[PDB]
Amino acid sequence: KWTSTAIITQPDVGQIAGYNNAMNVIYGQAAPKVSDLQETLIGRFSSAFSALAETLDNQEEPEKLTIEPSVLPLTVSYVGQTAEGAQMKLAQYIQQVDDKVNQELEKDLKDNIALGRKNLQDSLRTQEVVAQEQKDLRIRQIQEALQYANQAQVTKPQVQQTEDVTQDTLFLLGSEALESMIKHEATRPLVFSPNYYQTKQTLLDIKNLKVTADTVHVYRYVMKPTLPVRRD
Amino acid sequence: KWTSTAIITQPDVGQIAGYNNAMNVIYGQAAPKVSDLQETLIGRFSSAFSALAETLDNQEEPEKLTIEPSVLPLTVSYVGQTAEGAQMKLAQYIQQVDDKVNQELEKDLKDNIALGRKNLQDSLRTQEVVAQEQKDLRIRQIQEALQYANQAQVTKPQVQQTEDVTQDTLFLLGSEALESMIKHEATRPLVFSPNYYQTKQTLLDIKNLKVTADTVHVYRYVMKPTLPVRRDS
Amino acid sequence: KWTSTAIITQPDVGQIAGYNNAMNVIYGQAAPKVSDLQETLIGRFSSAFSALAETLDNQEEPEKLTIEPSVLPLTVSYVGQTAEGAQMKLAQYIQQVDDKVNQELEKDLKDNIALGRKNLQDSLRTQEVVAQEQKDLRIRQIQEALQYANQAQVTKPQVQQTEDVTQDTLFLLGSEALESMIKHEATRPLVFSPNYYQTKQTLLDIKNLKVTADTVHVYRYVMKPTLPVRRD
Amino acid sequence: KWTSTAIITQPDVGQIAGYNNAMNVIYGQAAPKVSDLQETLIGRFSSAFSALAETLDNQEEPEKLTIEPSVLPLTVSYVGQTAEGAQMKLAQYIQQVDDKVNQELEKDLKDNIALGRKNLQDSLRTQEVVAQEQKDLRIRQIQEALQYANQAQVTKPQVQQTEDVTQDTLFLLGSEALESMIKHEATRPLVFSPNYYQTKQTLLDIKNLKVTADTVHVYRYVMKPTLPVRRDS
Amino acid sequence: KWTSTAIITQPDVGQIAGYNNAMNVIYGQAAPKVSDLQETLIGRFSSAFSALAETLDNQEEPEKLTIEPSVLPLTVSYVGQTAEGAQMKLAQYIQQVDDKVNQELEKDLKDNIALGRKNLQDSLRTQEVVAQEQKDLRIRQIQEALQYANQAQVTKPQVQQTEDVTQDTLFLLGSEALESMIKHEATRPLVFSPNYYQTKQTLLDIKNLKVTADTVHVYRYVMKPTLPVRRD
Amino acid sequence: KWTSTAIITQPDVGQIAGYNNAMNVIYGQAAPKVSDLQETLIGRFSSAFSALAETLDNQEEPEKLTIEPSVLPLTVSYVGQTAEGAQMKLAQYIQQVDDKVNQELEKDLKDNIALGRKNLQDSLRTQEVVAQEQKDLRIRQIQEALQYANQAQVTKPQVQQTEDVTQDTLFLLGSEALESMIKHEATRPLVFSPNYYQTKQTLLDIKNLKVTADTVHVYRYVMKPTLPVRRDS
Amino acid sequence: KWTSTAIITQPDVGQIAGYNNAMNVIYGQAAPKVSDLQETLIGRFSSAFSALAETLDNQEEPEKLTIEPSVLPLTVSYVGQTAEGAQMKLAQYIQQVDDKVNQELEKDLKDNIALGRKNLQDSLRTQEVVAQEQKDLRIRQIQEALQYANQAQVTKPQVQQTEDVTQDTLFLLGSEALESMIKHEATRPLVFSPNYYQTKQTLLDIKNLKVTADTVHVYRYVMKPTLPVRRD
Amino acid sequence: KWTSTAIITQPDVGQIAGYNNAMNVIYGQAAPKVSDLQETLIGRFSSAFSALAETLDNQEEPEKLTIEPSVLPLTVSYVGQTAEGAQMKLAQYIQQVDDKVNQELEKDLKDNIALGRKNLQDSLRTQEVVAQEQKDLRIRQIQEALQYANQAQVTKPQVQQTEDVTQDTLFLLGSEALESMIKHEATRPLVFSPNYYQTKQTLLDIKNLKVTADTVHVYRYVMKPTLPVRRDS
Repeated sequence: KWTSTAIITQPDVGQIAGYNNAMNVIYGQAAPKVSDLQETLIGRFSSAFSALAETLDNQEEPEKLTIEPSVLPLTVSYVGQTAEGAQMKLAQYIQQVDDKVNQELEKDLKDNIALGRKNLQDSLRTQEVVAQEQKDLRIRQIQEALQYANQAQVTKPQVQQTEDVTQDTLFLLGSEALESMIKHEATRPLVFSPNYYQTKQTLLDIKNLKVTADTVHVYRYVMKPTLPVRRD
Repeated sequence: KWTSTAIITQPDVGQIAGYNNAMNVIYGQAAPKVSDLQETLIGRFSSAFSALAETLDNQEEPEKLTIEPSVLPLTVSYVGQTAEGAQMKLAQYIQQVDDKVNQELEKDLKDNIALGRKNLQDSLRTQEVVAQEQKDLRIRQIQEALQYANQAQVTKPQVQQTEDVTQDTLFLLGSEALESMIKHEATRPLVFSPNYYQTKQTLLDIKNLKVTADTVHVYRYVMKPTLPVRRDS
Repeated sequence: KWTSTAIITQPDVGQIAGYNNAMNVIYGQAAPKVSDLQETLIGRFSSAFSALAETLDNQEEPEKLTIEPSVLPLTVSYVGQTAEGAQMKLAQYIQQVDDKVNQELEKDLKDNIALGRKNLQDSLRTQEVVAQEQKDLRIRQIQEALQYANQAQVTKPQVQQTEDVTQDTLFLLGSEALESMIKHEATRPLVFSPNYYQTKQTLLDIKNLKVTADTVHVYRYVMKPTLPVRRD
Repeated sequence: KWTSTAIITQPDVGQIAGYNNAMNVIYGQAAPKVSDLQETLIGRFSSAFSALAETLDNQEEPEKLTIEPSVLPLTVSYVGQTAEGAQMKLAQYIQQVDDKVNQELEKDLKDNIALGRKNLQDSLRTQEVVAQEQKDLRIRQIQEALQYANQAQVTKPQVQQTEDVTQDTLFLLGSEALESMIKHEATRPLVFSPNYYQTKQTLLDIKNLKVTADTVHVYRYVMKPTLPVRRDS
Repeated sequence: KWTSTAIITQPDVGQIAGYNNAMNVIYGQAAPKVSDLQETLIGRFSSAFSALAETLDNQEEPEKLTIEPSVLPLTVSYVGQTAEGAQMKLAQYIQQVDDKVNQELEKDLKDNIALGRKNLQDSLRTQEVVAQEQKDLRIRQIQEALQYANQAQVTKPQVQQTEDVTQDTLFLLGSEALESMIKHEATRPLVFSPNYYQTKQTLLDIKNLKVTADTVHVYRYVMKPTLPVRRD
Repeated sequence: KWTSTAIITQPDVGQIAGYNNAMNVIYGQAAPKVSDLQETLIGRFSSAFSALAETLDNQEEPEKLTIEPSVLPLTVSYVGQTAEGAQMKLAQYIQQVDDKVNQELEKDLKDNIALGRKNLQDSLRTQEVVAQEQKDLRIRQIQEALQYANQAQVTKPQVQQTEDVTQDTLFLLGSEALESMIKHEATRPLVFSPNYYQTKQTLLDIKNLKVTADTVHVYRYVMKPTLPVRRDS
Repeated sequence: KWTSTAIITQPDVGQIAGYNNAMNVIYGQAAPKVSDLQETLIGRFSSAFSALAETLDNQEEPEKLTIEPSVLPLTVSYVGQTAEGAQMKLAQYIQQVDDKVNQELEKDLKDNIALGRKNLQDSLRTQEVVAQEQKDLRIRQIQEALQYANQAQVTKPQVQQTEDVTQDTLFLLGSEALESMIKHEATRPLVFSPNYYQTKQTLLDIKNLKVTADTVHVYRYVMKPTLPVRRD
Repeated sequence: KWTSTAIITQPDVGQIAGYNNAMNVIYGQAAPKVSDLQETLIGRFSSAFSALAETLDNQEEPEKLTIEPSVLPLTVSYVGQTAEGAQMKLAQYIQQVDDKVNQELEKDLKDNIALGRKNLQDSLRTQEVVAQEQKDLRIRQIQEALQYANQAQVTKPQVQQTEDVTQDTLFLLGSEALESMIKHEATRPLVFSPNYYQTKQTLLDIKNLKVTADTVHVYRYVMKPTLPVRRDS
């Protein structure tokens, strides 16, 4: 005959900043908005908590632990034999559910990150295969221009303006430069796209993410466990 | 006699990162949002499980197996003959369902991959057919410009400004170069668009997809099956 | 007194990939999202199934076939005289409804494709009429520039830079080249737009679509027909 | 005495591909989505059918004809004097309604086509009126540049860079060319925008529309009319 | 004791094409979609019809005219003394309500058009005031360049490339051409924007709109008035 | 004794074309959609009318005046002492309300116009303040380029390509021209953006707005007040 | 036994123009649409009014003041001892609530403005720090080009075309001009972006906002206080 | 004995201008809309207050403190022993809650600021790592062009057109310049994108954020606590 009671709610954004941020480095636009994130944390603690209460009943001698909307804050309650009491125990549990929910979120996050990392590396790899194809096409275009250059007898550059050169205009660079570009084909750097660099960027941000105990939080107190005055 | 319980919910986003990715490599923006994916996953377990509860009843000696919303998470249960027995058999049935649905999802994914790959490879040859028509036409404009270059007796290049030429300014390359471009038409490479490379990209990522027993998950435990301390009723 | 029972649901995306894809080659952006596609298949089998059950009642001696939400999977049931039994028969029917629904979807699809094909060819044709008009305008512009060229006595090109030429600048190409462009008017290729090539692209994809038995599926088992132990 | 039944639903997307296309050639993005089109189609049959049930009652000797949601598909029915008779007459009434509504839709489509074509052809002449004003103004800028070219005594072209000229750089073409451009103003072609060609395109496709008995469909059978084995009540 | 009955619904799109089109020439993007247009026509006839029925009751001897959803087609009904009868009369009324609703829609439309026309003309006028300001700024810029030209002693054009000239680059045209542009300031055409030409376009389309009896329609028959067999 | 009735609804889109336009000249995309405008209009009559029904009751000898949804259109009514009397007085009250609300809307519109005009004129001077800062800076870059042109002894223009210059290429105009541009800085015109002209445009159209008794309307008759043939009860 | 009654509603847009406008100068796109603004004013007066009525009850002798939807106009009512009476008093109160609601809105607005002003000034300041970094990068690029210029022995400009110069092309300006640009580094104006000028623009509009009694309004009469004829 | 009342609602937009701004400096478009912010603010007071009502009851001698929707505004109340006493204590409790929640919001904001700042600074070094790779590659293209320039014996610049060069036209700068660009590669500055400057911008504004007792507010009074004239019941 001694109930201790506390009131909990969604974690604050500052307390979740780093998680939200990590969810952004990994998912970019896809990452959840922060409010949905919060609603998902508390809601996950709630679930683990009821389950604990069910685990609590299934004992040689059952203990009584409650969870239900404060009306949307939530209200939890433990029934004790002494005043403080139902406290300590309640406190001891909030902390427990907190811990099992964290450990699990952190492990999931880290799994997330490693898979991202691995998918990013692969994106980089396949993107290079494409860029490599583009260079190869370029060398072919140059090989063709060399034929137009020789036949038009253009050996030295005829073009007095920078800009892009295209298949029909490469010959203006003249046979001497075009031969050099073919001879040195192997050492022509690949040209990588903006999307390629984004991939790298993200891969750098991902590798940087550090998961610690301060990373995620699941709930915040609006009232810590109470020491009840009037038993039952 | 004895009832075991467990509580169960959608798989975590880390648990299905691979599945999620695969759907994206294949579907692009059309891929499902990941929360929809989780929900679809558990619902597909939750249905197979109700379908198991059924078979266990269409039994010489029925067995009682139940699935229902905890409070959405699910509270699941089994009636055993002993404590351990209820615990064990629920665990076995949950893993039996888990297993069945996994093998369905993996098989259905690899099928999806195989078909994507085919549609992609076809997309490429159809695109090359167009790239080829564009090259063909380009050859045609050149042959014409050759005519204007002859009639104006422009033999050598009369421009000093790189910047792709057009049907009307091609003759400025002069008739020697243009003659050459027509002689070696057969060896002139097709120009492909960014879309053509998007396709090649997607095919390479489709091919690189590797489906394993980790790719897909269908549930997570809130509470593993309990060994109840007390018999029933 | 012997009921056999099975549980069915929407076909999986992999089993429908080729259909969805064909719906995309034909409709492009307009094609249904895949989920709506699935919800439409099962729902079409359901309808044919009830109808079968109605057909089943209308007999000298009626047979009993049921269809109703499993709660959204669906549940079907046949009443037999023997155990296996109501099975076989049930099985024999699922397969039947499956077949009538396929045959019909495939025929519709193929009709779809042929009409597309025919509308695409027509799009190509009319687009050429426009492109042809554009070329004709071009030749007129050239005919005019020839007058400005003759009168300004510009016979050889005055322009030392590639780029586009416009009506007011064509004369810079000089009367000799402009006369050539008029003389060879008939053999001036038409310039086709990006939209024109898209039309071709699609027409190529359409012609490629192959409809086979693996193309569409209407449902998937979550429980195949049961052999009932306890008659009624 | 005897009741025939049939179940009926919206036409398939392949069955109305032509109708759908027509609406697009005419309406563009404004065209209806195709699923909305199917639903509109059956609903227009389903209404004409209830309107038939009515007339059949306002009869010296009423006839009972019914339409109602199957379970949306529709379950339809007729009360005959014999088995075959109920089957036959339901079939006839369904085809009578089918027919009526078809002839309405085709007539309404051709009317739509005819009007589009008119609005398009008008759109073209109004656009040409503007194209003409733009040419007129262009002629005006040229006449002015002629003045600057005279006063600066630029007779021949002083530029080597193609790239459309402007009010302020036109004089660089020199006074001979500009004099010529003003002398042959009457024969200078209008420049038309892409929008002007979009219009021409749409008109050609409007004209190419060919309405036949295949273009439109209003229903599909789930179940053809039944010859009931058993009399009523 | 003789009721005649008919069933009406929204007018078809082909029958409303010209109205919808006019609503587009006047309102452009703002014009209602066609379906909302239809729902608005029928609904307007409905209203005038009930009102007529109310007008019908208010007589030395009242007549009975009904309007109510057929279940969304609508159903109307007249009560006669003879068979055909309640027809004719019913028919005579449908036609009446039709007429009062048309006459009113057509008058509104024409009012619409004239105001548009007048607002368009005004748009053209004020847009010219702006364009006129732009030209005036241009002449000032030229007046300034003339000073830089004189002082740098640039009398003949120094620029060998078409393109735009800006305030800092006009002097390259040389003092002789710049003086000419100032001397002929008054006859320098205004440069009008794309938006200006759109205004004209619309004003041309508006002036073209012709309102006739075929322009709008309010309803279509799904069943014309019936001649009742079994009085009451 | 006697009751007159009339049915009434939102004004037509042609009736308020002017009001609609005004809201657009003032508000742009923010203007209300026109169907919302109609609904707002009648609702503002419909409220003023219920407020009249009230005063007519707070009367030494009350009068009964009612407003209610017809079946949304409105069915309105008045209880007279004679037939004509009910008809007349309802008509008068409807026109009295019409009048009141009109004078409110017109006054509120002109107030809106007056304020727009002020905000616009202010927007212009604030923008000119920025245009001026941009010119000032431009003058600054020129003075600097003058330095590079002196130190490199570029006196005359060394470019042949029109195409606005930049801080780094300005010296290419040469020191004579740049010296001149700094000497006549005071007389160099500001360059204004398209936004600055959008503003000027909007102000000219705001000014050109002319509010009259035609601009706004608040209702349309489905049915004018009736002279009832029969007395009450 | 004498009730006086009035009917109020949302203020008109013209009466709120200046407020709405100020909310736009401060919030730009974020500012509320005008309708939501109106719904918020009236609704704020309503609240202050009920509260007044509650304040009215809490007296040695209570007065009775009502507020409730007219059905969405609102209806207020005061109970008097004489006819005019409950008027005056009612009138005296409407005016009071009006005043307390204004004074508060105006003070909030002005607070708003001053904070904006201060955040804008800060935006300008930090944006300059960035622009300053950009200039510094520019000077470095020039310092490098000077090395390429000296070594290629390019002392006088080699480029005969305006346009942008980049790191690889600055040397074409020649060592003499590049040395000048370094020597005069300190007096090189910063280049400010369009966003920078927007900030200034807004800061100019903000400073201009003038809050007066005509700025905000909270309600409009649809019926001013009545002088009741038939006491209770 | 005695009951005090007060009515309370969300803070004004001017009262939280600073908080609002802070969320924007940190969150961009992701920041919450300001009306959502107000509502979140009062709700967080309104909850802490119900949590106070609780503690005041878990008391040796309970105290009655209530919160409920006024009619959304809130009507709040306290039961005192005297008039003044109820007024005073309600005021104290409202300020006690106000205080608690303020210190939570400020602490949570500064935490947010601190973390932003860290993520930003990291974003910068990761970006520099890429900028560096782009420079590295640029150096690579130059070394190659040096080869083409040697083999074609282009020693001095052969172009007169500013306009960034590319892998294929770099040799036109000639081998002396290119040799120089490779010799001083170590001292060549990285080019940073606009995104890199957006980041720097955001960091400077994050740093400039100054949290004080004015930044955040959680409620506004419609009606301050009343000294009731009359005792209870």
